[PDB]
Amino acid sequence: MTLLQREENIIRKGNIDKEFSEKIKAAGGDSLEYCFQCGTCTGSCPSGRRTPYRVRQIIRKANVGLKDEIISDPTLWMCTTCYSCQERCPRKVKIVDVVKLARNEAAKAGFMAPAHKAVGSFVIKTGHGVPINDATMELRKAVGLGELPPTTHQFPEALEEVQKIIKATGFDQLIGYNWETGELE
Amino acid sequence: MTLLQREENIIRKGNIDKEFSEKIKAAGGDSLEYCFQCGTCTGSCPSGRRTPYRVRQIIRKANVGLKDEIISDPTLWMCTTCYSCQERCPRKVKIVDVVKLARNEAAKAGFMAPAHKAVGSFVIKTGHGVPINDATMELRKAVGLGELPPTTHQFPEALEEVQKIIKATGFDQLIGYNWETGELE
Amino acid sequence: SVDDKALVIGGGVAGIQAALDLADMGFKTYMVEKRPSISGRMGQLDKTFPTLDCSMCILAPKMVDVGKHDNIELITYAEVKEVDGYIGNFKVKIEKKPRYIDEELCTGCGSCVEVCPIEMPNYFDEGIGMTKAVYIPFPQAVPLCATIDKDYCIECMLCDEVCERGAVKHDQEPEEIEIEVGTIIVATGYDAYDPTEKLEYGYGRHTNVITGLELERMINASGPTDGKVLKPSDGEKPKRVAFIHCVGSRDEQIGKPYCSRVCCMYIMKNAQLIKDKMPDTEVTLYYMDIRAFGKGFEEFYKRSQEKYGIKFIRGRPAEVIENPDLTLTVRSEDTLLGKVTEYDYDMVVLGVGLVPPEGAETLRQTIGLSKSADGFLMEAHPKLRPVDTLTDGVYLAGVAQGPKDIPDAVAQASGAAARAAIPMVKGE
Amino acid sequence: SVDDKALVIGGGVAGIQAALDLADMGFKTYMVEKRPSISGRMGQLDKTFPTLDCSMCILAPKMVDVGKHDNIELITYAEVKEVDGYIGNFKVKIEKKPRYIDEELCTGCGSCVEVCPIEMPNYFDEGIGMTKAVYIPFPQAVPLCATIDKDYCIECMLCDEVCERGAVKHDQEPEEIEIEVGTIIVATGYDAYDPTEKLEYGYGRHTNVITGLELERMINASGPTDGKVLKPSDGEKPKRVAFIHCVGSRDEQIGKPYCSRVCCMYIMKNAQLIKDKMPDTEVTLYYMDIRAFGKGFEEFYKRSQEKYGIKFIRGRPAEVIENPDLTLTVRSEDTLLGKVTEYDYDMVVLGVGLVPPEGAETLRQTIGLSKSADGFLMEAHPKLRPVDTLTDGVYLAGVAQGPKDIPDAVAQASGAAARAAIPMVKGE
Amino acid sequence: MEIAYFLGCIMNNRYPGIEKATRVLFDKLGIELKDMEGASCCPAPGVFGSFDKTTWAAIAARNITIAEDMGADIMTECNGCFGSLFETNHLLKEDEEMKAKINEILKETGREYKGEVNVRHFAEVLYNDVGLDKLSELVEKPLNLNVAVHYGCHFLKPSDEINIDNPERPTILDEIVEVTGAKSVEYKDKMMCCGAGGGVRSRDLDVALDFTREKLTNMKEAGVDAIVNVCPFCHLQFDVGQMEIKDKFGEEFDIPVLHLAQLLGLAMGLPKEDLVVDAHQVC
Amino acid sequence: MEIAYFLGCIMNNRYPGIEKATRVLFDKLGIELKDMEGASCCPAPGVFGSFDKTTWAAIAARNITIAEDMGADIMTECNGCFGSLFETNHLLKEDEEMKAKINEILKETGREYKGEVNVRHFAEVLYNDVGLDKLSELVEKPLNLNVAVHYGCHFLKPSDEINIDNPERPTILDEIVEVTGAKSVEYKDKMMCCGAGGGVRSRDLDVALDFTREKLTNMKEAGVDAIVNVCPFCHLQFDVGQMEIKDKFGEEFDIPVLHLAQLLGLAMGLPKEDLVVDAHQVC
Ligand SMILES: Cc1cc2nc3c(=O)[nH]c(=O)nc-3n(C[C@H](O)[C@H](O)[C@H](O)COP(=O)(O)OP(=O)(O)OC[C@H]3O[C@@H](n4cnc5c(N)ncnc54)[C@H](O)[C@@H]3O)c2cc1C
Ligand SMILES: Cc1cc2nc3c(=O)[nH]c(=O)nc-3n(C[C@H](O)[C@H](O)[C@H](O)COP(=O)(O)OP(=O)(O)OC[C@H]3O[C@@H](n4cnc5c(N)ncnc54)[C@H](O)[C@@H]3O)c2cc1C
Ligand code: SF4
Ligand code: SF4
Ligand code: SF4
Ligand code: SF4
Ligand code: SF4
Ligand code: SF4
Ligand code: SF4
Ligand code: SF4
Ligand code: SF4
Ligand code: SF4
Repeated sequence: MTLLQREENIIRKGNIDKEFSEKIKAAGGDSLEYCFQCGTCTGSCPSGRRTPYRVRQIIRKANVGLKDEIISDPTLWMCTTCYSCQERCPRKVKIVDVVKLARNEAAKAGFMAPAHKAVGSFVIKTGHGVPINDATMELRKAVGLGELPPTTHQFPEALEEVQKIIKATGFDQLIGYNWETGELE
Repeated sequence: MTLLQREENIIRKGNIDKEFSEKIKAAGGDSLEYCFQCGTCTGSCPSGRRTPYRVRQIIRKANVGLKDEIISDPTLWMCTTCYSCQERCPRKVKIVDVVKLARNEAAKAGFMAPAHKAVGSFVIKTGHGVPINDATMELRKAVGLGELPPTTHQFPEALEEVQKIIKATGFDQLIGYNWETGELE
Repeated sequence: SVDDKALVIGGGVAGIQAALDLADMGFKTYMVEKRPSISGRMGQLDKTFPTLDCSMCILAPKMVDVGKHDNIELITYAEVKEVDGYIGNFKVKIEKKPRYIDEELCTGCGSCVEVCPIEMPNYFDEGIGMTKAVYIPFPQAVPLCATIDKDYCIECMLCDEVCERGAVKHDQEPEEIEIEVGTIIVATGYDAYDPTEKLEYGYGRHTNVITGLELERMINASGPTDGKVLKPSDGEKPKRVAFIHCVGSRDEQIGKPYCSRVCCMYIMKNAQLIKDKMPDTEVTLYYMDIRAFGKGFEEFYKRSQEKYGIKFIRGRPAEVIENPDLTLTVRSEDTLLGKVTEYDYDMVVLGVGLVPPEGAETLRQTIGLSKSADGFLMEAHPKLRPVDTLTDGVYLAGVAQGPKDIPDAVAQASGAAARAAIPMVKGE
Repeated sequence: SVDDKALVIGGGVAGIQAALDLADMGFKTYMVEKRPSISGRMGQLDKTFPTLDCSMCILAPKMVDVGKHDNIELITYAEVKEVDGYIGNFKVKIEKKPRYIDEELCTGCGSCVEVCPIEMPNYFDEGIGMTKAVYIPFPQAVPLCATIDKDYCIECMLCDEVCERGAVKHDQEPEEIEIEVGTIIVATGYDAYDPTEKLEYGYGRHTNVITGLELERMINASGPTDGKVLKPSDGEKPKRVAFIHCVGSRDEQIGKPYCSRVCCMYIMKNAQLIKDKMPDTEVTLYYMDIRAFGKGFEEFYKRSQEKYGIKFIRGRPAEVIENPDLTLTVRSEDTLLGKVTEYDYDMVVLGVGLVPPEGAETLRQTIGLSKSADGFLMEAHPKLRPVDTLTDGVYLAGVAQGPKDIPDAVAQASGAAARAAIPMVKGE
Repeated sequence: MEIAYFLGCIMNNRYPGIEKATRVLFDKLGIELKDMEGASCCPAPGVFGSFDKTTWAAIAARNITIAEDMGADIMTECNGCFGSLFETNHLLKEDEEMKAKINEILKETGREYKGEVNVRHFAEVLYNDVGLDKLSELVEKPLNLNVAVHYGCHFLKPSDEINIDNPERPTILDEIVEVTGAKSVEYKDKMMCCGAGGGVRSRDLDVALDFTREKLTNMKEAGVDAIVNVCPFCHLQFDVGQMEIKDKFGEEFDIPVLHLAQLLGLAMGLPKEDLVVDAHQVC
Repeated sequence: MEIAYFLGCIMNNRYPGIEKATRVLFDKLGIELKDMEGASCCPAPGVFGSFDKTTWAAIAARNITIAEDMGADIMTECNGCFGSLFETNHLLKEDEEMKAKINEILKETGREYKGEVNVRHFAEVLYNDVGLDKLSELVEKPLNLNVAVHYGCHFLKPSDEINIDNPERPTILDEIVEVTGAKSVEYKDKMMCCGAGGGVRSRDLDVALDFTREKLTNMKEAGVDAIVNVCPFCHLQFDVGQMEIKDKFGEEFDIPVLHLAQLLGLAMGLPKEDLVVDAHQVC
């Protein structure tokens, strides 16, 4: 197989979105402007040790403005938000905030895993990311707790309020939730 | 598809062959000891612009001793030996010599392309990397030159001398040339 | 027996400080400067790192002090021709070049400049500024006196007829001065590296490639552009500027294996000043190491990023290509992204290093001093005698001893004053 | 009226140079040093970059000169308690701590040291060397006199019985000295950053993690290991050594945003010295920028690679893990390979930075000086008055004004001598 | 003392033993746990924070307004829920424009965030409001257990905002654990993440399980008897992921996973039935 | 004078017009070209140098001994062959151990390398031994042609060893070309490699063709009429690769490729048949 690849091995202005960098900085990632690429973050990163995820390089790309490279990157979703890097960064960059903002842009670009959308749909339907099941219902009953916890599981009005918030923020549209059928699109 | 890869995303002593670095340095690549990774070589490299080949990183790996990573790397064969990097290196590293020594080690490890073996076999059979064909015999005849050039094509004894050199250096065994059959295997 | 007089060679900040320290200590001091005015390179700067304070505002008072000090004999536009003898007993022969202007009569009014019809380059503007065949290098010059360059004068006599002090003397001749001194302080400074030989960067061929010192002159409000950073090609502001570090330094391909030690800082300073003047300008630096080692320097670096949004690319550029529209493409690896980049810019500034000045070898041989491996003057001991030389009675001050910034040079000049005063105080 | 006497506070290379320059200029000079002997940190070093020349070999003659100079009164083991007045009219109150040894009678023979039964740490060995409750910090000490530490003395009187000069005085009391001077030169130096708070690097918990200054003592032939670099855990040579740059510097997580300016060079120097002593040792440096900015420094860096085969990894280590066998794994990205590395080492050396010395605030308030952002003393003007302070008659010299190497400190000390001599020469 | 009690999802819906042990413990301590009626997912920061900051913040603000209406501070037993709610609280308190946006969203529900209550972690409440002495008094049977304490990440980090203990080398959980007679055993990479945060468990199960496998190997070489955590998210990762690791790679560590509340209840002589170990996949 | 004539492979076996033009030109100049009977592949540095240094050096040393027997310097008009032979010569001359090893290998052939002759490039010989004035004299018809000069990498590099001209901005070939009346047109990335060196043409044809396509685009935007080279390897890359590019991507550059010898013959009024343009794939 040839190794020729004329766009993946060079960076020109056509790969750069300056408005993306400005949007990230204005939304709370402004500190990314001033890391000096020491690599402490990558050294601290537990996901970097077992995947191709390189947090230092994500910060670098965000500064350069390589939007398409960042948001389409699967490795972006390898960060557990353990904050170890952010605890150690000598320039006090808010790394985790930058990662989450990049993830928000990626989600807006359609790079959402089906499982994450399933969690979103569970929250829409029941108000819980991890809804209760029958076995836990009976187990709660056994130890004298209520069959249902005093949560959106018990109060339909609370679920209605949560669903109103989700509609108002557009989150249902972000994950392609269909209200009529209660399924994902 | 999982991104998990336990061995490809971390460097430990198990990935390092120090004897390899010593062998490279003793064979004429000793200057690789002192580049300070400025990246001038990569910037000058025409193959680096269109393939994943990164000459600076090859030099770095040679210094670290990542033998298995270097010799098995297909990108190692993307260098045309244009010498532009070597002309510009601020530390006067003999980059092309390092690349060729790494290639010799790779060939010894069995990473030889079939086409390169074909060139070797052409030299073994005829003494020319690009042997003459019928049409060129006709043109040579028509333009007043001899039908055959005064080379190993004309003189069998010269071809036998070349083949003796090839046997003495073991090159026939390097490319798997079988003398009885005249084939590669 | 030790003569209680001193000679200071060079009229930069180092020489100025040494002379003022010696004079304030009571010793009679000669100062020989080859240019028509003292100031050296500091007077050419617009601002100084790391404070961004104006250089002329703080240098000019010292120059005035030198020009009016009772214990200082200032001989500008002159050069040391011979040195004989030893410590306490130096006989020095100086040649005052002819100004063709009477230093005692000239007031520096500038009328002769206004009337002269011949234009010529101003050395103070480093090749990007013009003046007349009769000129005053800059308004704060000390002495504030005119000079006529005979390689450009056509002997029109308009300056002669316009002057009211009768200061123009077309028949002036070079003057020989002989002095006796007990000590000598060499403070001859440096020259900016000329990058023409760096063919891949294209200086002298590409229109919009300039040096850092040229940029200093262009930023300076009293410079030839009235402080505006303008593209040489069209005279408009550059929307995109690249700076390249280590030009002429840390490079064995040109036999310059040393670090020029100030380039990183003045690069960042000029970038900050450009951003201050033109906040919309995009500025990018190609570096290998950021050497922000001085007091406040690391903070200056952080501020370059946090406050001004200056972009830093770790990569020594391979090439600068001029496009048909005269924009410039810098081809360089970003070693931290690990990828080749080809970025476009409207102007490229080469961070040229520091080299010994023109004529350094001649003066070194005249005095009889030794030079270090980097071509600058060698001190007696690199750890404990940084301003002494193995030639007793001769001391070093400022960049003459090697590249360094203003406070380090000033400290060296004060130290050399002390070390020279010691033998003169002893008297033998 | 300006008193023609000077006070120099601190007995390091900067203070020594300032005092000798003032004395050679004829001014009577007091020197006050809190340790029992002068030398400062320079006397602790084994060799000096970039020449690898012996530090003590060149420092000791100057210390002797200070101890025998007619114009210098040396008051060691003493501290400035009060300062009143102004330029030319300073009244200073000094407290000479009790040695419990008579400086005039003690010859420094060392018999009392041999006979003492109580062991205690030697401050000169930076926490890795032992001596007795009665001690001489190092054989080249000036004055060459003993000192008894009463926190460890058990009053056994063996030292009294063994001494022949009758120099032991267990009944000695602190002595109050009052002096009048016209100028003051603060040359109080620095302390090595203590990295205990850098929990991820494990200093003070991991057995085989040491600082650069500790390594200086271990390398030194007169040190507590007879110049052998030995693992603290087992007393054997380390086959693999890592150096970590910028420890305590360039780090906002600990409020140290400045570059300590010397750690890159002394790191490379000690790596070269280790290789020289043990050519088979593997040595690796984790750095961010190599700041080899000085004369010959870039060449020193190249030589570290070409001659000695020292490995350079561009990456600020995330963590140092102690293994069960007490080897150390450094976890760090190699930013130029773009990959995480976990490399094993037998010893790890932290390149600690420079900080103001213990008690700096008290003396600063006693004199009344201002401090810069980095915690060191502030000069009157960062470009043109590097050794002056806004307090007239008080000057700065050496690392007191900020981190810097020996030649720069020596130049500053000479300059401060000049600047202080000027008012004293004027006399008013 | 009174405190609003936030449950989250995993504890109330997968491991009710943790909730029961907590309720009994706080009843023994004289602290009134007041239910947060109508509470929902906090929501989990890993997914919602990664997808849309505004939705995450609005849901968390509604959860906070429940306690504000009740007029009490919030107590959370989950690192994940604590991180979500605490972050939302301090973000809305320190930023007026975002508070206005969130309240504009909340106006449809008839609620309004006021910034009147604090969010507190279960361990912090135990350590500060109760103290180690009172906890030691309530112990009925010292435990002979070698435990590996898993702090998790969002208990203490970001430390600049949370300011509970030193993230690199904390001791608070270790001290609470040793109050029970159990020994907290040091092990390699003790502060490492369990791999479940940031949505990684659902996005790439193999990567998260690799985190867990590394941690379990380090705990096993330290010879511990159980894992102690203060996070039902981490609790689920360890418990279910031990089964997943056993089924995937054939490696079984069989190390029990206990929430800190369950450990305290065991030391305090709680009924075995109240500790719902039937919910745990690891026996 | 007299000089040994090394042919290589590509010139004598694919483009004999280059050889015929060279022979006629040198006959007109009073320089005796002496055949190197029994010569083989130089051998091509890209493959043999990459595979085994010893084999490459031994074969090159045998080629050099062929000329040493005649007591004449070697002249090559191929950048590749010049690089191979010149490098081998200066390696064996400057290293005694390697010379001993190579001669030990050569014992079988009955030859011995002595280090007695020099290796010289065709252009260097023309520029220095003949000079521009004599070449200008031999011109019979000035050419009205816009030419793109392709230096090729191994003519001048490594410059430390070769020391013929400045590799970044050379002029020697341009001056020789303009002696014929043709105009050397500057074009972007003029010094760039053609992509065929180092074995790349045979290993990854697409990459080498991408080099050639970039170069051809830059030449076309400069409006040149032909390419002039001093390397049959470069000649073949440009000629055959224009056809390969047309077949693969449909790009049609249609720029003739001429060796410098052929250009000089054209300016010198040599017969058209002697140029043997029938060998060129590009018309
Ligand atoms: C672009 C640039 C920006 C800089 N910015 C800063 C900055 O912001 N801050 C900072 O601290 N430093 C800065 N520097 C460094 C600073 O310029 C030097 O530290 C300082 O100028 C050295 O002064 P000097 O007196 O030693 O030498 P110079 O300034 O070179 O003065 C030497 C003098 O000697 C004269 N002379 C030379 N040869 C002879 C001779 N043979 N006979 C008589 N006279 C002679 C010269 O004409 C001149 O008047 C910068 C340097 C450059 C190139
Ligand atoms: C590990 C290491 C290696 C180094 N290696 C080199 C090298 O190779 N080359 C080089 O050039 N530089 C080197 N340096 C830098 C060098 O140590 C300093 O530049 C130099 O020591 C500064 O000397 P100083 O006199 O200013 O201060 P110091 O050496 O610190 O001396 C100050 C003196 O003042 C005394 N003092 C302090 N406070 C008081 C007080 N209140 N009253 C009285 N006395 C007081 C101290 O006890 C001491 O005697 C190194 C530094 C370190 C940490
Ligand atoms: S640790 Fe901080 S300064 Fe260093 S590379 Fe990461 S984000 Fe940048
Ligand atoms: S927060 Fe994300 S990038 Fe930072 S150390 Fe944890 S997993 Fe790595
Ligand atoms: S140009 Fe030279 S010094 Fe720079 S990275 Fe390449 S080989 Fe190393
Ligand atoms: S010689 Fe190889 S690595 Fe160097 S510039 Fe040419 S192709 Fe790139
Ligand atoms: S020469 Fe005359 S006109 Fe010119 S500046 Fe001097 S005084 Fe003025
Ligand atoms: S005489 Fe010379 S200097 Fe005077 S005005 Fe004429 S040209 Fe100018
Ligand atoms: S000071 Fe900076 S730019 Fe100048 S030579 Fe040194 S590293 Fe390069
Ligand atoms: S106290 Fe006495 S024994 Fe001890 S060093 Fe002094 S003179 Fe010698
Ligand atoms: S009296 Fe004190 S100093 Fe003297 S020997 Fe006894 S313990 Fe040591
Ligand atoms: S001198 Fe070097 S090691 Fe020290 S703080 Fe500066 S960059 Fe770091």
